[PDB]
Amino acid sequence: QSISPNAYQGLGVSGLTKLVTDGKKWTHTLLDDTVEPVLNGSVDANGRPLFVESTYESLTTPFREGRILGRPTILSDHVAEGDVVGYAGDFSQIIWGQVG
Amino acid sequence: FVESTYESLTTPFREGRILGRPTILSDHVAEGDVVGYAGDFSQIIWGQVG
Repeated sequence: QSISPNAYQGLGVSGLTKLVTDGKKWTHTLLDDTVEPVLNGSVDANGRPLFVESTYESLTTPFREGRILGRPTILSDHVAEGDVVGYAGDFSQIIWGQVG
Repeated sequence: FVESTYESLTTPFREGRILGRPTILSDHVAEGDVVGYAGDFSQIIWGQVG
């Protein structure tokens, strides 16, 4: 899923549609630090930001590790590679373990 | 259907109302082109023997 023009249409609408069409849930989103410009730059038709309020003193609330539409946001400096900048999905489908 | 920074879940979800009418949610009511039903569910009755 492309997210550059507007991240709300990206995650909440077009991205979610691809999961629920297969009966799969959206449980978290995991984003690279390089996503910040497009998430500050996602604006309504008047040019106000979506994810931050008032006089723009605080970070956008996903970058405070706040939720988007109830799903927690997870941030990292090393998840991007190639054209991929993050993952949205059902992170309950992953298990790991360390021996000793 | 959602406000401010969009961090909360959308209001008919969480089983809120729309225009006063309660919203009921399910994972398995869609079939073919149909995605839901709006009406008065007072017109439906059921029973079970034993």
